[PDB]
Amino acid sequence: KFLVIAGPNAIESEELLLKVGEEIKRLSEKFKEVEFVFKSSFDKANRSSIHSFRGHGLEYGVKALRKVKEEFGLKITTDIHESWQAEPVAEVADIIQIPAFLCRQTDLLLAAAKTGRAVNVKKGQFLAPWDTKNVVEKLKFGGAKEIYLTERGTTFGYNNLVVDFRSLPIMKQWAKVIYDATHSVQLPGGLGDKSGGMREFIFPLIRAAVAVGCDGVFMETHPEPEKALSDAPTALPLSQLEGIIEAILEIREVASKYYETI
Amino acid sequence: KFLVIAGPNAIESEELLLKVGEEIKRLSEKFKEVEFVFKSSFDKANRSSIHSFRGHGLEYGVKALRKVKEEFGLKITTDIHESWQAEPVAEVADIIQIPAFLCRQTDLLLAAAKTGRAVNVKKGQFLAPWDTKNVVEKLKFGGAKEIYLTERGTTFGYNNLVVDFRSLPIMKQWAKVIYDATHSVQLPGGLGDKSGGMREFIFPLIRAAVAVGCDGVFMETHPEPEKALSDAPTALPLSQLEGIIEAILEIREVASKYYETI
Amino acid sequence: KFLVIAGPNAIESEELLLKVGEEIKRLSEKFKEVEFVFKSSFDKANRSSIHSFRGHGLEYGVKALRKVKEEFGLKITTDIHESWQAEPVAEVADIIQIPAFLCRQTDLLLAAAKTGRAVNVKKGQFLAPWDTKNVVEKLKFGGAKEIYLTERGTTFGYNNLVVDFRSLPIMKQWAKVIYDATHSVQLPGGLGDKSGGMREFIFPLIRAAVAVGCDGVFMETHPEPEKALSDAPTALPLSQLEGIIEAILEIREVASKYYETI
Amino acid sequence: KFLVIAGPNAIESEELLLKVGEEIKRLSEKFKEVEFVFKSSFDKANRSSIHSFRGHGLEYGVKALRKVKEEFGLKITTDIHESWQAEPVAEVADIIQIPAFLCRQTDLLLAAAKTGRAVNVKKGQFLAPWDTKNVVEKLKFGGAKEIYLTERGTTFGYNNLVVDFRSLPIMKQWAKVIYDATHSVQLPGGLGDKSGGMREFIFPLIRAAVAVGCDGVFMETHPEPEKALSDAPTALPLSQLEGIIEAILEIREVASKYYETI
Ligand SMILES: O=C(O)[C@@](O)(C[C@@H](O)[C@@H](O)[C@H](O)[C@H](O)COP(=O)(O)O)OP(=O)(O)O
Ligand SMILES: O=P(O)(O)OC[C@@H](O)[C@@H](O)[C@H](O)CO
Ligand SMILES: O=P(O)(O)OC[C@@H](O)[C@@H](O)[C@H](O)CO
Ligand SMILES: O=P(O)(O)OC[C@@H](O)[C@@H](O)[C@H](O)CO
Repeated sequence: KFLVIAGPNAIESEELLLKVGEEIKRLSEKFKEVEFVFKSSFDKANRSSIHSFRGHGLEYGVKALRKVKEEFGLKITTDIHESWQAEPVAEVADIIQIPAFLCRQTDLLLAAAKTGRAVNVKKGQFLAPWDTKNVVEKLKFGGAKEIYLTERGTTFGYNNLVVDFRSLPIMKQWAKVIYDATHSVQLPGGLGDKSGGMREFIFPLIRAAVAVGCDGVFMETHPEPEKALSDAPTALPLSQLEGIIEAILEIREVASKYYETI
Repeated sequence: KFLVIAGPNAIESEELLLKVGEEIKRLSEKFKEVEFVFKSSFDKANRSSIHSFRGHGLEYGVKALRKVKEEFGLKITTDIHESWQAEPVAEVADIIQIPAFLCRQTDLLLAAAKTGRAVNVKKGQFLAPWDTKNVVEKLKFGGAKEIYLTERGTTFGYNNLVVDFRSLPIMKQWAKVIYDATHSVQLPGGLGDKSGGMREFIFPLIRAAVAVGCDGVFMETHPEPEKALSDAPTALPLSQLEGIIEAILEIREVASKYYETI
Repeated sequence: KFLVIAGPNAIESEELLLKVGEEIKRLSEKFKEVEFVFKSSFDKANRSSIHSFRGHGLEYGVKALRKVKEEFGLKITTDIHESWQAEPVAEVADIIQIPAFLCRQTDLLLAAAKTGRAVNVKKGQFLAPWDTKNVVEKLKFGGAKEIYLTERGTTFGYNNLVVDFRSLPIMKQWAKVIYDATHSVQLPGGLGDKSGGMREFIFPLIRAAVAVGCDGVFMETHPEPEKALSDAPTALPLSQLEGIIEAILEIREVASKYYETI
Repeated sequence: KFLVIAGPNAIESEELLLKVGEEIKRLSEKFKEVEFVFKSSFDKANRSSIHSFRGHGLEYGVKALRKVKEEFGLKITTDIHESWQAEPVAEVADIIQIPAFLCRQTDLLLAAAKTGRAVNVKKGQFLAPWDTKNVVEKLKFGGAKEIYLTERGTTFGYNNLVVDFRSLPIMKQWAKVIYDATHSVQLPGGLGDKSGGMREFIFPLIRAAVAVGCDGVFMETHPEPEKALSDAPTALPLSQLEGIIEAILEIREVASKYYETI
């Protein structure tokens, strides 16, 4: 079944996680043919500015995520930034996410693989799609069995990203492919001491992704997007999720017959 | 009414245009909800090598096209390279095509617009999406009424092009958008003396194109791509043209329920 | 000896040409080691906006250029846009310049080559260094003996150019290399319907160019750049030309010892 | 006092370090106007392949570097990859280097600044020159007093980097600037499961850098480049360093007066 990874970008509070988890649960009940994974970062370790919001700590985060998992029965995913975080995070995370800037850090990859959990690596903005085969090679060597590669855009000049959709079938040769719909339209460090984003392109590019063919979509959401303490320019209003999920499934159903084999 | 512009890249010979034109004709009969337009250049005025096939002259070109037109009742389109070719080409071409490298040449556009025919400007590999606004403004000034903007990729490093699908909804603000499925996967000077390409990506990107939303697609075809006198690595096998058309109509029927409003 | 092509971007008035032509003449006598050449276009054939200055016609153009050539004795150079402007323009211009966007237009090259003059091709923003080889091959085929290739930046994302200095030592393998100091720092379409730029980086990159090794510098100047009718943001005040020219000679003096031998 | 940071890329053995160190020591004696810093990584933590050489461990590396410092009295610099490494490395390192892919990891920058040692951040291949201001701001927040920013190229298409020399003047506004002559000509993932490089452009671009104006140069060397355990296609022959350093000082002497005031 198609994978939908969604949640608020950062764990601003567990009240937030619960409110968003409530909607994700409703969506999981409505879309039985979709595997929903709740995502939220316990820490924003790569913010452009030392003044920006980071989070409330790994432990608080794991606790908030566990609360969502137990209250709504949803699978969880969160990212790690240094090797020691793999083990404590694997306690609650079904899927351990590896940040794009850190996609080549061997030890971080081996540490995630060692937990036995699934691993999803965001493709670096500096990495060519063919260069991802080696990334999968490290994770396999380390013992990983469920492996994902996420498309989140490529460096195109300064403060801008372009999505080379050719990367979807190329990467599918070595792993399941996830399309990060929110960060692919993000304009890196575009707002001075923060990054920007163009929400108007989120939906059309998602349509493109499922038309080309991928195994899932990653999309951040928030009850009040403009108020998000991280990635404000990109979060999708909670109410828009249902409509976009519906479109995804409908487009996939008519295009899947044309997806290239192997 | 979806627009499909197809045909052999260059006017290699009468037999070529006729063999393709009849296949195009047959398709125009089966897919009545589509508006077909026959394409073919009478001269490749910008090859890499001085030893590469260019054409059999403008006279032999306008003549060969008139044959396909009067024999199959198909609309016609071909590209002009210098101001003077505007009037003489317009005698057969319903749509005058402006080369990618020339999208900024004021007079060429001005001349094509005066002929009263439809103008289709290919976006330059060096042009940003929002910069097409000035291109449309010129053509209107010159009296053009039916204006098209064609997406054919953007310079991404050396000998490579990427398709920034954000350009479709951006250029649609001031003109109808066509997606060039063949040149968008072309590798500029990829072979030193001649350009290269990756046919394996033509179809997947066409699918993204229509899922995103465009008014039509541009496809170059040939009975045996391998033997094409130019763009051989990008030409689509004439026998695959039907399956592709049917695929996009199916995808378009479903995706159109979601195209944003401009 | 070292080549320095300077002058107003556009022939705004022979008054301007002569005024600048005055200062150039002066520097031409002070730097007997340098080979000066007056440059100016009679028509900006590729402006972004239909409402932007273009010039006063090829007639008034070739006219003013002669007035400067006969009164100051300086060589002249100007750019052609269509094949029919070669023969006529080749009357006053010592070196025929081929615009960047038109660097692959075969007939335009062959046209400038037949006139017997020297041809200076602006390297396309979409062209790789090694691909200029064929550009020269066309000129040699057309009868050109004195061929130049001018580095003027490469497409780096949208509305931005980057100078890949590796190009100097690569293109030098088959033609004399000139570095365009003014347009290498321009921002294409940076002002909406007008191009922008930042003159703050012109001198620094000039030093880089001579340090790396090139045969000449191309830099447009103007009495009051702020009032220029074209490429205003990239015009060097007239009073700074002397200093920059002195700097170039000193750096070339010390660095030439290391230029890689071809 | 121009900074020349040089040494073998990785600590292949304590023996290789003393061999290169003996030479760095010789150069520090011949060029007393230059400040030399010996560099070598105790771990290549971001190799493309799980099969490539990484190193002999932090303990062994710190011991190897301390032997060089003690025996030759040279300053030492090496890079770190996780926060816990800062302190032990600070025991020997005069300058703590931050890898390019990790230039935005807040905790690693803070760990390095907290040691009280100088910090040199390699500018990420995805970072715009102006984005480095926040980098410096994080370092000052962490307590760093001596800060460096190193230019090592920018992502240009796939498997290729380009040096935007406009970054030198830009970054100089916030910190001292170093030009990495070795990695700026590196070709990311170019060799499949390894990276390639164009050594032929190393010297040319170093000349450019000093011509433009920087505070120092970074150059990796090796007695037998072909046999280096990492970045082999970019290591300079140990015997060629002297000639290059001499050229640097010569070009810097003349160019220095033209350096614009920040
Ligand atoms: O030497 C030249 O005149 C010129 O640099 C051409 C240049 O003058 C024009 O391209 C000019 O920069 C352009 O027309 C400005 O466009 P606006 O966006 O309307 O400002 O030669 P190129 O072919 O390298 O661009
Ligand atoms: O501090 P800024 O520039 O907004 O950086 C945003 C990133 O932290 C953010 O995109 C993160 O990578 C994803 O959640
Ligand atoms: O000479 P090559 O590099 O093959 O390209 C020739 C061009 O005329 C051709 O690509 C044209 O632009 C498209 O049909
Ligand atoms: O050959 P590969 O494994 O790609 O290594 C690339 C290097 O740039 C990387 O290991 C590191 O930056 C070395 O200095």
